[PDB]
Amino acid sequence: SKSTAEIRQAFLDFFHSKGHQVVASSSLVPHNDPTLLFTNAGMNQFKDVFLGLDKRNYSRATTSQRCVRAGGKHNDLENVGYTARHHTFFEMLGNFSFGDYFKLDAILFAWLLLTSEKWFALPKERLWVTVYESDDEAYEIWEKEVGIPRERIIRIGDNKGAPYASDNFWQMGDTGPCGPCTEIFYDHGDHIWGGPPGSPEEDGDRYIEIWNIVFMQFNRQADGTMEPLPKPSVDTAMGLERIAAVLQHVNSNYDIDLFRTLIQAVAKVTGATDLSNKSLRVIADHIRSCAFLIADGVMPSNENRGYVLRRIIRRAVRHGNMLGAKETFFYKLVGPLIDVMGSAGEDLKRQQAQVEQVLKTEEEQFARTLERGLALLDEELAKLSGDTLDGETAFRLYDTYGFPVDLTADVCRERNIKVDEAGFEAAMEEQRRRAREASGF
Ligand SMILES: C[C@H](N)C(=O)NS(=O)(=O)OC[C@H]1O[C@@H](n2cnc3c(N)ncnc32)[C@H](O)[C@@H]1O
Repeated sequence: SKSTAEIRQAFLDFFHSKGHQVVASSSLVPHNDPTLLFTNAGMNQFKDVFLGLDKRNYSRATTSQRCVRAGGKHNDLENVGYTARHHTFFEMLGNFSFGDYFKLDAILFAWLLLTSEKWFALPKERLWVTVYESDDEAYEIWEKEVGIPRERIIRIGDNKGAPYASDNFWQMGDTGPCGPCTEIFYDHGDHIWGGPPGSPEEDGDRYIEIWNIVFMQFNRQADGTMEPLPKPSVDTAMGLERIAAVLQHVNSNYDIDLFRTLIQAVAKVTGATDLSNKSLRVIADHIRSCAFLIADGVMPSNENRGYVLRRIIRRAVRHGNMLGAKETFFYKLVGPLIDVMGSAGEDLKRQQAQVEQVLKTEEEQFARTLERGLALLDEELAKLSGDTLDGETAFRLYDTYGFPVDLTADVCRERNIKVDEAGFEAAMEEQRRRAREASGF
């Protein structure tokens, strides 16, 4: 089968042959978008093009964009290790139309690449599509132009409990370009639990969302109002790891060539032997987000972007502790990561030494309190009455041991214990009041 690198290149070659300008991945950190924590989509760097504020010499483009979804509008951190399809760091294979082609040709391009004998040649019968309920045009295209049997065309409304809150209406964030979308799903088979989109078991890993095609129509405002974009446009993204799983005839993203090699490296540095352990997958994912974030300029801190990075690093180190790592290990994964990322890791390779030192320093710093904090958490859980850890304890782990509350919740989750978030926040607010009282005016 094709490697992840070959699949990335094949996608770009396809759209290039269809007249799309190949544009390099942007950084994970925007310089000119205050509404954006980390790059969470291929379209981010073209946001102003969609808004009609920026013009390019090309009207159609294709990228393989590195994305991190660990905060803001799109945050999958808590899904990592619990599904076979969610990462913090991942690549979007995208094509874009800036007032060029629209609905029909976007769908045809995607179907052709996916199903043509000349290209990816996926079995058509295992492909399902969803459309926004009101998008009669998209429904007709799949049914009559493409020829998907009606039983595999699913209409999805505002299933998230609010106007425009839908799996088939994509939004960059609370503000920004948005519009109705159509998604392509692949059925991995009855050996995997799950039902098709729209069904009660849709959240299973059986029917995987591979490719989302957005018909950009509006610019959302802070108040929630939709203002029409100057030109209806197209924003698409196929998950590289997810299509790689399909093409390499495996079911989990973590079973693709990239992750198989990376997980082996994690086992090597932690001393783990059970290659099926959940923590190995978590660490493999976390090194990708952490290493690339540092390469793109993020430094660990206790505020904003730096704190999200610190939280992910420390959670990764914690998982290494559960696997029984005897020494500093996380920074040792930068090399192996560069080795599996191909051309998509060039920015990381350029700064390998710097990234390694940052991760080494951060792990050593956290090691000063990690085992001691875990010992306290064990002590408190052993005598805990009920299914919820008190907020005072979560706060003490935060204040004394530097345990972010989500790191503490992560450990407790593994033992079917919840954390009193309201209690933690109350404790944090009490401390802020003490600081204000002591500092004065
Ligand atoms: C196209 C639109 N701008 C967009 O971002 N759509 S999307 O949110 O659905 O993401 C595009 C694709 O990336 C993949 N993807 C999204 N989140 C992911 C995650 N947390 N981990 C791995 N892949 C993800 C899925 O294949 C998804 O269809």
